Amino acid sequence: SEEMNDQMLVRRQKLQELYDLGIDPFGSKFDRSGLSSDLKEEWDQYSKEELVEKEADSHVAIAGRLMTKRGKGKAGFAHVQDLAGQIQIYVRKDQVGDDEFDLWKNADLGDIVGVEGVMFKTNTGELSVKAKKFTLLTKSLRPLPDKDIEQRYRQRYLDLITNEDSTRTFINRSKIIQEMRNYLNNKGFLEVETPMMHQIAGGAAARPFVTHHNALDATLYMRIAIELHLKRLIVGGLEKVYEIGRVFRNEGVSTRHNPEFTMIELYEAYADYHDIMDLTESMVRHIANEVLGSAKVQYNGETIDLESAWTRLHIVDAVKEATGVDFYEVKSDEEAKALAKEHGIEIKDTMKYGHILNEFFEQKVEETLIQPTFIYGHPTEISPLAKKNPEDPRFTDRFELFIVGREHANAFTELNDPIDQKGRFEAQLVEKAQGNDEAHEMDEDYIEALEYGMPPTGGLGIGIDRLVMLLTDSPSIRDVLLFPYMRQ
Amino acid sequence: SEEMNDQMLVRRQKLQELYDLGIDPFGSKFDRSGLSSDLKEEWDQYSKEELVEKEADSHVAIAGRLMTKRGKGKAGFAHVQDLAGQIQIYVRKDQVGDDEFDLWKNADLGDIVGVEGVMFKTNTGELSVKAKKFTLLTKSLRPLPDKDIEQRYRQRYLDLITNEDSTRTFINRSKIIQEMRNYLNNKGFLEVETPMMHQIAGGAAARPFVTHHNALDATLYMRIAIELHLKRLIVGGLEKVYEIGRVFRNEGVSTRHNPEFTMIELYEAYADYHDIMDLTESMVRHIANEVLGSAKVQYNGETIDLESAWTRLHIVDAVKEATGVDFYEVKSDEEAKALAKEHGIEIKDTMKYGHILNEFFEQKVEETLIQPTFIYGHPTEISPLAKKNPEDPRFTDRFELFIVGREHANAFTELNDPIDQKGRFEAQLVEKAQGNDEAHEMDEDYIEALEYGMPPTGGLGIGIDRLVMLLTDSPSIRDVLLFPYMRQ
Ligand SMILES: N[C@@H](CCCC[NH3+])C(=O)O
Ligand SMILES: N[C@@H](CCCC[NH3+])C(=O)O
Repeated sequence: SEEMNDQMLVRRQKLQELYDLGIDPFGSKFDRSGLSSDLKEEWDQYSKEELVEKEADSHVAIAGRLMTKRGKGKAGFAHVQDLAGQIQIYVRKDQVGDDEFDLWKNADLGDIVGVEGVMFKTNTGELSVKAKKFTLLTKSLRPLPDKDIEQRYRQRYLDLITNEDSTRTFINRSKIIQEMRNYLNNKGFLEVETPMMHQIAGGAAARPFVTHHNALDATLYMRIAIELHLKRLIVGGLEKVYEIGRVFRNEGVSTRHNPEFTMIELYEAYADYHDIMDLTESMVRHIANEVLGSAKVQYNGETIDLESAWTRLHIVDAVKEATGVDFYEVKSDEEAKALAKEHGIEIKDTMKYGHILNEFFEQKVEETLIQPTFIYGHPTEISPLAKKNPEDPRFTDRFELFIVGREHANAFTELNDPIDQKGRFEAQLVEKAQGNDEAHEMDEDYIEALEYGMPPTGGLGIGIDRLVMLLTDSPSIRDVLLFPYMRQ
Repeated sequence: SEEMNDQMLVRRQKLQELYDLGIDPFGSKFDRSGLSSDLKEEWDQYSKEELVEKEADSHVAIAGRLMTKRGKGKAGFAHVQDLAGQIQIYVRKDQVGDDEFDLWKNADLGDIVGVEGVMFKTNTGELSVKAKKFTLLTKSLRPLPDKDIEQRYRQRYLDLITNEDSTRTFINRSKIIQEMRNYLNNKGFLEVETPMMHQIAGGAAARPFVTHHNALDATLYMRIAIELHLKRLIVGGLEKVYEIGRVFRNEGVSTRHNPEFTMIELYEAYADYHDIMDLTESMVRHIANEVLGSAKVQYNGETIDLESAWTRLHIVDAVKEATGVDFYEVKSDEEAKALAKEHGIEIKDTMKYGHILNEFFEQKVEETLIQPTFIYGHPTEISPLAKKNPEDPRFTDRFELFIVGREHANAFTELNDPIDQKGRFEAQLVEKAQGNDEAHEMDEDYIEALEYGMPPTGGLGIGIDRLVMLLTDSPSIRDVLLFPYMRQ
């Protein structure tokens, strides 16, 4: 724009003027007595007349961004924004002196300023700081935008200045994650760090990001999951371990998806998937109560009840409820393919009984699960790391947590049998050769670890970003990431 | 080996025998009353005779790995290892019954077992569990190795079972990191997450790992630092932010280096590098006192004194002390190159005054800094993101922390001037074109962020793995990583 270029030229002139006046226009350190909220908590109780008597005791020092400005004469007003919010400042020439009032006149919207002064109230009752000393801490060379929908994601720093609701989401994200640590640390779980660069990327059904080590001439994959390294630590005897960190998945383009995202994975020796259900339900309920004050949370104008007991439903029973098809009584792959055609379930011809049952669930059931629901009993074909159910080997002791129509957690009784696990890994190569590009690879070192003996173990994975979305009432993953991935 | 293959065949026979006996040889969930240390804390005070009277009150349930075994008759002993340590078990046929004693006979070293029983002591005074119920929880198909130096790194799970000192290092690593969070959270710092996949990898002098997004046909770089995204949050008004996470550097091969490692980066608005010195010194001293009980720590048989005041030394004065060369009085690049030849300092012909001063420091001084030393005043040529010193523009307001002869932290008064920062970025392209492959790229979005106005800011980066090495008395980075990078 022509107007935008003229504003930036004026700001460059004003920068040079500050150099001519003999100050550092990008500032030195600045001591502060408090934030705007501390000033309001301590002084807003008192009236205009009471504050005049307390001027000897109300000396403060604040700093922040100039958001409003008025007064072309010898007295002027402005709103200064810091982390907590805004506070009005009052700058008189007869208070700050001639040299500092030239800096006040130079100052424009967006500049960082420091103010030392005393508290007072205007005739309208607005708590303000009467400046005794004014400091221009940083000259901004570019003005803020006033009144592009993608700018808040591409330039998050502008969103954090202009939108207070955005800042609250990220503060609550930090509290949610820290409350998860505190909960698990109090129960005896050890936080660990495992490699993000894997020789073989396993632990999930997803396409990896590939990279190259130059000095070694070696191919490395960014991790798609934290699973396989954490189960090695269970073989090593650590018993209770977890890890909160980034995973990377090279999947298709979507507003619902991000190439990198934060996961917690957790493993407890001598537990099963029912113990993990209890832990997941208790932990999420606890985090909601501590951060929000209630486990009944609003999501898109609807009350999601995490306080009351969460529903537990077998995937076969969920599909039967929705479609009338009872997959217990389906006896072959051909019968499943026939039923898939009848009920309009999009499938691939390579799919079997278990794959098709899952498509019934994903296409007809999944989205209806608004209240927190543990869907369990996932078929063996889609569950390569989960132990089989003893009473019915078609299904595994696995669950997925569904809230607001989407997956929030994945968990199972772990497969500690290295013979079966070798067999699962072999069957995933059959799928990979015939057109399933996001299938499990052959990790020989992992099988070797299981052969030394892994105890019976319960494992859990929670998508942290989706949990944060739920508890902050955010419609998209781009609202809970500070710098979400944007095209170009 | 032939013997190793025979052992594994015997274990497969024993696995099949357990299936024939009608148990699950890979186990179900197992409730425990405590760890071996809880049993010792509660019961080891009492004598053999006192424990017999308390058998009604001393029912316990434990589980762990079978590490020793003796007794071929109807009574046998074994040591069971859990997270805390080992406890002896005593299994009699007349206590557990015939069916469970067959499982005891089947059990071999490395198997996971569950024992429910009562406390007692042997004639030698060893606290033990007299088994009332024995459970074989997992059959191990491969025996542990007895009495290859790289096996502890390649197979960490074996090291954690056999070496108790290794387990303590990783528990203390977790405490060190959590104590850092607690310290910073109490001072008002916000923990955040920023992208690990960058469009342009900046924030340090290092070669990046390159990768490709398939669905978008876009090139992405794994982050070499956390710096540039965190300073955007300071522009956004968050004031106090930090991030503990992985960075990735595609550098040469070494035992001292790992391709991925953990960093904390921290940024405080309205602070300078002297405030960051105070913070770094206070924080590290605090973490040492809380985790170890003292800030005087042993490293390779030598007392490193973090309790007393840390030394502060200008890089020019450090070089003058070591070599006699005063770089304040060196007036040109040719004089610096001449002095470099005289004192045997390996340099490149493209290097200037500042580059050469640093080589003097790295080759003659660095390794001698055993006690904690803030080296400051780094020259502008090697400090592209640091603000210049006002009194002497040759040097920046930067420091590096040196302990036990190596770098532990990097910090500076941040360059919030977008005109100068553009100029630094332009001068790094001059170095990149003439043979400096680990130089800074041209981030236009970052410059645009600074133009909206960044306040005066102090920034800090600490290598977490090196800090953990110091405080755990570990000689190599591979000793403080659970799964360090190994060739092949
Ligand atoms: N690796 C799983 C999470 C853990 C599942 C239970 N072991 C995932 O990415 O979905
Ligand atoms: N990006 C720096 C750490 C922060 C330096 C101070 N801003 C590094 O990797 O060394």
